Amino acid sequence: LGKFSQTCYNSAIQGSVLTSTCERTNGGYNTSSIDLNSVIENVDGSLKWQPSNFIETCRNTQLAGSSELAAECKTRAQQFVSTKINLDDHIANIDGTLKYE
Repeated sequence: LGKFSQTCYNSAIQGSVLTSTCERTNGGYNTSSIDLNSVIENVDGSLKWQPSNFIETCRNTQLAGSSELAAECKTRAQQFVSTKINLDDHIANIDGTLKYE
């Protein structure tokens, strides 16, 4: 499931939009963008795979490592702490286009 990093490169993240170049099934490269906001939520300090507009309570979203997304999110105590989530869990590349599964 996911692992789009196996056939995509030059991946970049801006705000909540994931943008990357992925290989097409019949050869060639395709470039597309998708909003991770509809699938990531903040649970008492940690980002989880569930919709809730996490960026509304999180800031400084950036690309960490090859497939890890690191950001800072508010805990129930109103303090920003370090949080991370594995994009490889559900973000996959289908025919050169990114699609959550």
